[PDB]
Amino acid sequence: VSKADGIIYPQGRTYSNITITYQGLFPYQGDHGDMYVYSAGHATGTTPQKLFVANYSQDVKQFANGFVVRIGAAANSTGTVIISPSTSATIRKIYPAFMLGSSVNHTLVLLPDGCGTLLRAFYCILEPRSGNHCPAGNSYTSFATYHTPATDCSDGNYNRNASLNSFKEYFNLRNCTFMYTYNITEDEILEWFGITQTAQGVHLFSSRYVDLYGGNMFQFATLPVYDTIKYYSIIPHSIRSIQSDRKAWAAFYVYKLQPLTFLLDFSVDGYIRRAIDCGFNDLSQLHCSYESFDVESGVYSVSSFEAKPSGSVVEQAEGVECDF
Amino acid sequence: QLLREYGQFCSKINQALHGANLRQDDSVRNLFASVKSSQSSPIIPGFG
Amino acid sequence: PPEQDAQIDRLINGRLTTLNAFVAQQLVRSESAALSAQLAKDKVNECV
Amino acid sequence: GPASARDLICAQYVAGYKVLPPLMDVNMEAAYTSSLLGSIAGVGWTAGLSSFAAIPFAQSIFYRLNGVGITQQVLSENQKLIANKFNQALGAMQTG
Amino acid sequence: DQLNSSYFKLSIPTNFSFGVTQEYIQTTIQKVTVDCKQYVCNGFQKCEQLLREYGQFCSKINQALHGANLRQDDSVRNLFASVKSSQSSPIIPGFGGDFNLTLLEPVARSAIEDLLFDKVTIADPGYMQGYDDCMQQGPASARDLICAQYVAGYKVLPPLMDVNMEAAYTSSLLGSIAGVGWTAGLSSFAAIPFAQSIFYRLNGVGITQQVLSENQKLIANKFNQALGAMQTGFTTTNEAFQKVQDAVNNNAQALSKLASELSNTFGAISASIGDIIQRLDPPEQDAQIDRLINGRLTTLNAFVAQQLVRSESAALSAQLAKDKVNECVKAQSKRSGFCGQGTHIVSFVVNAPNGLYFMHVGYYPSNHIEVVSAYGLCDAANPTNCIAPVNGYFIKTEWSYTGSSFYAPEPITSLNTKYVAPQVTYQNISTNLPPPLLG
Amino acid sequence: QQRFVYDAYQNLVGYYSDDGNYYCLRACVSVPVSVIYDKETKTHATLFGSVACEHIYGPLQTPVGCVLGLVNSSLFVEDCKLPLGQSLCALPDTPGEMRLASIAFNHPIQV
Repeated sequence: VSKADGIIYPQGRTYSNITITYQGLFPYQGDHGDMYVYSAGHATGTTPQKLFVANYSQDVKQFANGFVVRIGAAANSTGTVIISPSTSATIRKIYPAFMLGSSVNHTLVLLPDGCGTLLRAFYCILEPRSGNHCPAGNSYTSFATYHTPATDCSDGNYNRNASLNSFKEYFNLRNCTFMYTYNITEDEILEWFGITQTAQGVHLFSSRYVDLYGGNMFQFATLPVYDTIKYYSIIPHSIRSIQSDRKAWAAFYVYKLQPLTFLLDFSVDGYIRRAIDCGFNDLSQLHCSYESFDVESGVYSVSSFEAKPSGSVVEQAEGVECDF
Repeated sequence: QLLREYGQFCSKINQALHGANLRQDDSVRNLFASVKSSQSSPIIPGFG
Repeated sequence: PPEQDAQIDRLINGRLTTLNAFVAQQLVRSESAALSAQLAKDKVNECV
Repeated sequence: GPASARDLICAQYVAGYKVLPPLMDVNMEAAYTSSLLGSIAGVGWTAGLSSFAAIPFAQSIFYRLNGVGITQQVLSENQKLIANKFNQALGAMQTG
Repeated sequence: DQLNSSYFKLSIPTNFSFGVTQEYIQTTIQKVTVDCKQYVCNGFQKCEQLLREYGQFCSKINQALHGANLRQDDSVRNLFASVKSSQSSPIIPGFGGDFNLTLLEPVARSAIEDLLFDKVTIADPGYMQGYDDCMQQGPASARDLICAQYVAGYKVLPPLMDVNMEAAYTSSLLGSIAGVGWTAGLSSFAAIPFAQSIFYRLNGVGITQQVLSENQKLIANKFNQALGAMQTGFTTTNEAFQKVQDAVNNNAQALSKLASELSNTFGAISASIGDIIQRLDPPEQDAQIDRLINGRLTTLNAFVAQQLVRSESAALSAQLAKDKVNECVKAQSKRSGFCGQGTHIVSFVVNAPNGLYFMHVGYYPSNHIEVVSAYGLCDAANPTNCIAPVNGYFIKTEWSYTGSSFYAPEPITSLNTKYVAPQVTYQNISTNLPPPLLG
Repeated sequence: QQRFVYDAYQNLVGYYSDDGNYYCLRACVSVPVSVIYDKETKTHATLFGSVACEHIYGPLQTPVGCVLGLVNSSLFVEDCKLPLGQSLCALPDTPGEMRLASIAFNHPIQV
């Protein structure tokens, strides 16, 4: 929170050169969160073969208010490839894929495409396919969207629907309400993506569009989804790199969004360089109450810790018995 | 949420109470320093 | 819930008023005690 | 449970308000009063606090009575009587 | 340890030091007047109609604010009249002779007074053209109180006396300090050197005249060192400097509360009445306006009560300041702890933002030693002839007299002794006899 | 992008125009008014606090503030019926307009 990377900025107004406490959905301070890392698929020589990925799709987490994602955190640092321990390559930033479903009907899917050139967001019913290695089909470990670096990521030809076509092969797309494509400039710099659901519409926030260096996220897209989403499942992505071309891929960290009071530091620019989360610790509560990041040395009383009930007791009187 | 619309009233109440308590501590220290004497005879049984 | 929130607001207003009144009462008592402490210091030097 | 009906101390914990302890412990406060008592016997010898004289409390009382105006000869004749009257006043203070 | 004998143990300092005790007294508060109609109604007719149903609350508020200002003016006038002295010596460069009073001497305000004000952080008053300056300059600082006052319509009134007149009162007091302590009564003022007055004050604490003459240079150097410490005295650790800052902060807090309350919703849909008019139909909007009015009226009543309590405290404190100026600044004080810690020698007064700042020079005993002493000495040959030391203790150096505040044995003389009726405690000496007993 | 800029007080201190030229927003500022009145004269002087006389005999500028229709006697008076504060004094010409004066410090006898 002190770093203030991936800190939501209020859409209603901006604050310049002032410090105030703001109530908004925010990640918990010192929260590791959920870490999902994309890996290269199994390949022999120059030919890509079976996809290799963890069962991110099988894992299901509640969407709740929303979640914020850290992108390219380890990018530009040499690391062992997840698939090959012996092979070591510089980590390359990759874009995360999210599947959100109101029921487990219409399913909101955010899919990175064209090797991160564009991001595609659509609300569509998903039909499982009877073919082998597909969700309806038997003997399938998992369903994973895939792309080929040799053809899809060629500088000459970039396929906008290459991930979408692979997604269509795993899941049929039926009665999609809308299709939206937003172009994101490829970069190895750290990026933050935040998705929130509001009554007017689902809102998408990207740090790169307004404050890539600061990591502050500003809404760039609006989704007209009027159905509440209670469940989100990460989509595993497997990259069909050749054995020689296998490269480490940056892990993405997902942090849940819950309403929190955050002390915020605003520069002349008004971007949030520093922030404090009151909930994590009593010292943070003291900073929030004073509304000052730095306070003079003193002994200060703060809100008392409150005991939380671990059980519920109900007593009611029942009388009389039927007689045989 | 209702308190937030009015303001950070709860935070102000805690700070004000702490300030009065610190003021009382300063008063106690000053009063005791005044009562203390630089040189005093040791108290003994049958004093006076 | 909407009707209940209005009842809760009345409870909050009374409790916040009580806390503000308590803070004001403590501040008045602390000011009186500090003035009385100065009188006690004067009495110790003048008579004791 | 509550020590007394409507016990304020137990009520404080349930409400969450806390009464802070005093800045100085009772033993330190007792030491301050004890040092003051020793100073009283010899503090009033001469003007100024720079010099302290260790003198009997009885001698100091006779000098104070000389200041009010009782003659030294009367003080010497009534020294036992003055002590008895002072002791009677302190006994009344105990039942005060 | 008390001795079970006619002789009594005495602890007396063989060394002396000078220290300055700094005290701040708040004689006045910033006088604040609030325009109730601009503060609550914000130029809205509906607010005025609702206020009228309650009563002329805004009219009552203005009268109370005027009363507080008049009370402050009366208190300031009385305090300054008390500090003023009927006869004073003109201040000259090198005032105080060997003792250095250059910091006390006026530059205008004295250098010590200017430092006290400069170290404290005070928002610029801008009394001549602050409202116009705020618009062109913009807020001087984020949440600037001065700019906020003009937007709200409340104004902070200027002090009854200008800085130059207040400096003149302190300068006259400094001149009167050197010669005021010659004899009892204020009817006659004697023009004497400050150094001569200090030596007489030291004789009063009981130091012997012969010691003062021998240590005249040493006494001046120690006093100068104490004043140098006073120059570096203003620090976060110093309580008096913090009290001056706190008084400025308390006035600032009152202004901040008024500005903060206006932005409070008070249970209304919007803090701004104009936003409510656009957001809701007029009958529903009027109910929201009433919620804002009730909170704003309560804040103004609380602010008037707060100003009245602060004004009452300032007036009582100003009376205390007047007593301190007469007791310590205009005379040496026998009372202990009323002025400086230890034995008070002299006091000086400089102006402070919300009151008067008092610096008291005090005498501090050090290196105490224990010597055998006797209450009185009587001739062995003549029981009736006896002496008792005046502002001193008889000590066995056969017998010598020492000053109460400073150990320095000197031959016993008739001048330092008073004849007294014989007592059993008094020693009987035949081998050696001081001149008052050689009769 | 936010367009509306707010301070810690939450007042609207700044707005971004459609043209893209940012304009600082300051709420219209009221001009403070006070009344200096003498019952015996039955006449009053309009006092403006901290206000330049340009925004307001013509008005007389004083350190306390602009005073409308005020004449400066410039005569030192030890005691003032209606002091304006600072070194200023308003003394009625007795009805003649109250006269701005200088409060006079009483100098002590100099020895």
